[PDB]
Amino acid sequence: TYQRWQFTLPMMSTLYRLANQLLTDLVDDNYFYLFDLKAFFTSKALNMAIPGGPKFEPLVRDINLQDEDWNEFNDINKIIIRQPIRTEYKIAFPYLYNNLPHHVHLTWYHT
Amino acid sequence: KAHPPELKKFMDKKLSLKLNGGRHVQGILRGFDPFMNLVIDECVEMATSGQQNNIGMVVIRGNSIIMLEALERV
Amino acid sequence: IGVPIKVLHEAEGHIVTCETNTGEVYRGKLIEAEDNMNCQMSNITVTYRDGRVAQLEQVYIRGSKIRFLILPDMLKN
Amino acid sequence: MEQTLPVTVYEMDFLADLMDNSELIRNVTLCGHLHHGKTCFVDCLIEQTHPEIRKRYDQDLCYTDILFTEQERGVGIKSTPVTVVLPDTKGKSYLFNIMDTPGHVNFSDEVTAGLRISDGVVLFIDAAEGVMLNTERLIKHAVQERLAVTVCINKIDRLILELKLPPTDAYYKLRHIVDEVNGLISMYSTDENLILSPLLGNVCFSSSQYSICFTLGSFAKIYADTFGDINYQEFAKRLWGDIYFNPKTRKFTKKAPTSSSQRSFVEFILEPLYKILAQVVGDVDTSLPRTLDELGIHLTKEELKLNIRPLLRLVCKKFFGEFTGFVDMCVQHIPSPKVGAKPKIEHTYTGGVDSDLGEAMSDCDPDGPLMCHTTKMYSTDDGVQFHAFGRVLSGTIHAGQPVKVLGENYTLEDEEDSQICTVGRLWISVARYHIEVNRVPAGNWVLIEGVDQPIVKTATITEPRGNEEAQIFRPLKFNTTSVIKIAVEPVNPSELPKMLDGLRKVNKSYPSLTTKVEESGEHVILGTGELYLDCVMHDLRKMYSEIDIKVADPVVTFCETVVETSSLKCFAETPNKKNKITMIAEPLEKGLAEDIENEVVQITWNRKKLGEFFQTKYDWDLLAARSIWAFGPDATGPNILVDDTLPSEVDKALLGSVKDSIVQGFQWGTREGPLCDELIRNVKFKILDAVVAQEPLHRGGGQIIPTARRVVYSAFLMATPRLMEPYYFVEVQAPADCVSAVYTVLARRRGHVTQDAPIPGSPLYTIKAFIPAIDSFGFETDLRTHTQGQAFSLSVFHHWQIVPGDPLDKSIVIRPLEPQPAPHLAREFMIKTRRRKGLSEDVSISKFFDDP
Amino acid sequence: TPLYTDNTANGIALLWAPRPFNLRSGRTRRALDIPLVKNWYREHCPAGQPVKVRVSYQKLLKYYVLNALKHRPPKAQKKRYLFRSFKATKFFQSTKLDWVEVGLQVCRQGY
RNA sequence: CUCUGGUUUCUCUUCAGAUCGCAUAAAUCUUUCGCCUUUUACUAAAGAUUUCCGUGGAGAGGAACAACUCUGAGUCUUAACCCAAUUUUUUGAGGCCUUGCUUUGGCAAGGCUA
Ligand SMILES: Nc1nc2c(ncn2[C@@H]2O[C@H](COP(=O)(O)OP(=O)(O)OP(=O)(O)O)[C@@H](O)[C@H]2O)c(=O)[nH]1
Ligand SMILES: [Mg+2]
Repeated sequence: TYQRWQFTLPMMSTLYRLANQLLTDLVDDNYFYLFDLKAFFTSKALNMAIPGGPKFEPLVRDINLQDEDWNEFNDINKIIIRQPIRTEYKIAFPYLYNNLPHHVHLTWYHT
Repeated sequence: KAHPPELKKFMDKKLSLKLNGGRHVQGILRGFDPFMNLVIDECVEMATSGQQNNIGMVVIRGNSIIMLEALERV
Repeated sequence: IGVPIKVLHEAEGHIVTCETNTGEVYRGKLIEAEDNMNCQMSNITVTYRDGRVAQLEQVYIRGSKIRFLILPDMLKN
Repeated sequence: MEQTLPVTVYEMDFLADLMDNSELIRNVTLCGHLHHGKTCFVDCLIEQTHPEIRKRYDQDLCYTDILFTEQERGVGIKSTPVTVVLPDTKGKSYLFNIMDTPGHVNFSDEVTAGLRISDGVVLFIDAAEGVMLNTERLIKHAVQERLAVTVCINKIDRLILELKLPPTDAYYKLRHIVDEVNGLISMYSTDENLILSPLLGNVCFSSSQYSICFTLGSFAKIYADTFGDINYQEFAKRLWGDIYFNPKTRKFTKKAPTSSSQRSFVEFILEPLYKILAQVVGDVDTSLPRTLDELGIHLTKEELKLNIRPLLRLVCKKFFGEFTGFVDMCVQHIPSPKVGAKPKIEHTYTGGVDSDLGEAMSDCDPDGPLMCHTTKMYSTDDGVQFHAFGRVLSGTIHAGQPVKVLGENYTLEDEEDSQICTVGRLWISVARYHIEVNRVPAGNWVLIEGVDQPIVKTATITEPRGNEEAQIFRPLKFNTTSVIKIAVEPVNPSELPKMLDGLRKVNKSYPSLTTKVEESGEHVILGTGELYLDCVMHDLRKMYSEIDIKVADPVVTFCETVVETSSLKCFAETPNKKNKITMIAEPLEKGLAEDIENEVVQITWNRKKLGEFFQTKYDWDLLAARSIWAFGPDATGPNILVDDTLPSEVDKALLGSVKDSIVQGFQWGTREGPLCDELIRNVKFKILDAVVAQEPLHRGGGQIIPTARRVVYSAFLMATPRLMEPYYFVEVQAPADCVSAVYTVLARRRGHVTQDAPIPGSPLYTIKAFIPAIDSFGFETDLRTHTQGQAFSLSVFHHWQIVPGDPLDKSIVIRPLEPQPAPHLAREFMIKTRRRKGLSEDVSISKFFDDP
Repeated sequence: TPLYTDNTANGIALLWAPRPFNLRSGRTRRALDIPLVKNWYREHCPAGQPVKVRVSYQKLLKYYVLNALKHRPPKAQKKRYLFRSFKATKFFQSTKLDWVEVGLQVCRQGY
């Protein structure tokens, strides 16, 4: 039936060496920080694009920032600007930098 | 096995020793072995009469040791 | 190592009663119990064969010269 | 009780029996750096005592990190208590109350809360990384909180399967880690009786993932079990530390024979471990059956069919057995706590050990007055009602028994911060399930229901109609300062009450969270950092209040100081036009603020010792040194209040009469501050003159306090004012290559690299730097994304520094949405924080002066 | 017992080899079900590449994310086998032929 | 010292929200905005159903060879040689007299011994 197999370690080593040209030689998932399925889900939900990531249609009807009418809260005259809040910061900390984070996924921290 | 009795705590302390035969002596612990044989210094025999007599430094065989009681705080 | 011995070591730190081969009865806290049944105890009440009591701070009894020990019922479970 | 519980090797009846005997208890706190194995160690202990529960093969169960956010993020967020009955190497059983704490430097408040009720600390150190930032800080905190500290060197398998160091070099690495720990302990503790070394039994070696845990004693016990004619105690006494074995004479010597023999440790402990691991992971199909035959391990064919990692776990478990070394360590080197009660009462209790209740509690008997102390508040899954988790230092808690709960503001004079409550139920909280009980004696940790209403952060529970002379335990002293600040608002204002309820609940939950309402009706929250605030917002938005909330961009809290004495001596007069005060301000000397904050001085000191210290250390004349009145906003603040008024000009009795009012005004003024209404740091306020009205109804009360505050404001404003910024201390752990990238990223954000060194025995580097807190936002994600994840960094508040600009300058012009250059950052921050608070547009140095 | 053998470093490397080369037993997948370049297009695009290949990376990521997001668990069936029923019938018979021969046969049959 | 349980292969019945599948299609309906004029979202998102390519588990039937490795169980250290001055198959703790107590019987103390 050719259903299941159980190899020996020398066999596995030789097969790994032969397949070497198809494998990236990565030992950790730190490479995929903000580049994994959860980060992509969060970007799609918030309607934003990671620099190298995909880009979808707005999941929910986007809120126009020109619609809000200058309350005391969003008074631009109190803000202190040091570094622009890039999309990456919001993707990394969805609940602290966004308003109305819906269907947003928490991204695995350091390993 | 071939264990020591845990008596380091009692080393160089004054003790009261109850021996078989209804015999009782008092003295300072100077050492021991795995059989609980003791070296007792400045030993005193407490005769059944009530009278006490100084016998000096002595060996007590662990075999015949019923009980010991410290006369000090350990 | 014997099953009763393990249960004895379990009673270390508890109040126990000990009768010797000569029938003196010592009640107080079990500090240390050795494999051979050698017993270090503290704050003792001793009840002699005539019935009289006394009080001792610190004692150590040889295992061989122990007839038996009474342990808490806290252990039975 | 009688509720349903999972099957256990021990029994709840025996556990209940044990709790009564306070000599077989051990209150332990598992603490250490992030991701250093604490949770998996605790889970393996739970697996040992609970055969049914298990840790998955491919995935690691935690049995802590229960929260949804913890499970998703992978980082412990909240401390978790466990109560187990662990067996000792001798075969005896003890009760362990283990509080497993989180590791991230942002959640040190959880660690402090655990320490308050713990009696011993177990510090988990990774074998590869070694000492790190949080381990240093936790050693400092423990030795300052007066706990007994022991160490578990975890992840020892990284030296074999990742670095594959030779056994001698692995031994050298472990010795170096021990040396670092000893150096830190000696630095932070004057007493030298506390020395860590595996020979004494203060250090254990563990690999939690593969279920390995041993001390020299336990491994010698394994040797003795195999061959029954050795004293494992002596064997362990001789194994570690430069003791070469000699087989011709079968004896151990400090002098190496043959100049090539390995130490006894490398020969007996490390080398066979290397052999076992290598045989399992390299020759599972050729010689592993023979090796297992030699070791005596027998495992089924289905068992040896497993993959390499589960097979390693299984073989190591079969070879070693239970975590008896950990129990040996804890039992031998941690108070009872009948023994450890006395230091606990001495340090925490506000009424002092000498008090009659102090002695009654130091005795720590189940039969006595009730003096429970609650430091944690755990919410039910539904998020409606909180249960108070604490420790019982005396007496016995009974279910349904009415109790008296005292909050932090309670004092023996103002007995209004108390309330009579009725305890509903009691639990002995195992991590994931709570064994309900009906009573708890002194010396145990307890969950309490029905006492949550009158307490916010910390409280003490006693009995009514007894303990009239009862005083509260000191409030928690935290390891850091919460600086990051955010503002919150509901999306639909019709749902404000829900948001307020959620704010109250999160304030209860997070020990060091500070929620407040500003003058302009803005709800502000203070947190330690980005991840802390993100977790807080997630909880506030999903768990407690089910509404949608707008959050302002993060900002920090500044302070106000002076850089030179006041230009002129200023004064004010009460509305009665009597009771004139006259003050001057100046800057303190270097380090005096640090001394005051860190308690090198105490205003409670006798004036003799206070003057002695001030004269001898900071070159103060005794006349002034004996003139101290107050220490800033709190009893320990970085500002001082002295009076130089000679007795020839004023009546010292009258000044003593008005001393309390003047001090209250001074403290309030220092707390608020004129510039932007924020704390005033590092300032000396000297009362140069005071003319006091004679009649008590002419002075005191509402007359002096506002006048004193106004005089303080005037003196501060006259003295050249400046703002003070908070500065984080960053510690990146990056590969040997990415150091330049870290340098670039830091340089981009006003950072300054203090140092960059390698990690001996590891291929990585540690870069230590300083970064302004306001610019720190997004820094860690910037670094990680630029480096492709190979660089990681943790940041913690370090100190206050002066902002580059001059705040009280009106020449500068600020655009609304532009990053200002350095020279007027002070002015920008001042005006914008004034706008945030809702105060006037700016301040004039004559605003609080009476003349204009 | 020797400290190390000739196949110790190989086993230690296999410990960190990517799936499925870290296993020593398992099941048999389908040639369709084995994708060779999913790990290639899940990574950051190599530096200095043309815009067309960059956008190709991004779009492959987009569709991968869409599948992962829209996936639903499979339903419960009764395991009925079309070709088993065919073979049970009398209209069909079993035999072994060269794949190219059968390909020509089916081409003609479709025509 | 013995008794179960085997392995492969073909087919049928039924349960499976477990990544049933470390991979991934199609159709219909609804809402949404697209853009709309008559028909028509490949170049667009959400939700629901259904169908196909593929799995597990359990039960049943067939037909091909191995029959005690392992899983356990019945059956729980069987014996060749040497041994006990602190905890049982070698233990020298052995006796008598007087006094006191006790209704007597019986119990406690001292001495004598070889
Ligand atoms: N190699 C190796 N890794 C381990 C070992 N123990 C734990 N780990 C890994 O270390 C990481 C940290 O796991 P935890 O112990 O659960 O984290 P923690 O100790 O609770 O630390 P916090 O997250 O701050 O609470 C996990 O990814 C584990 O797989 C070990 O013994 N050896
Ligand atoms: Mg944890």
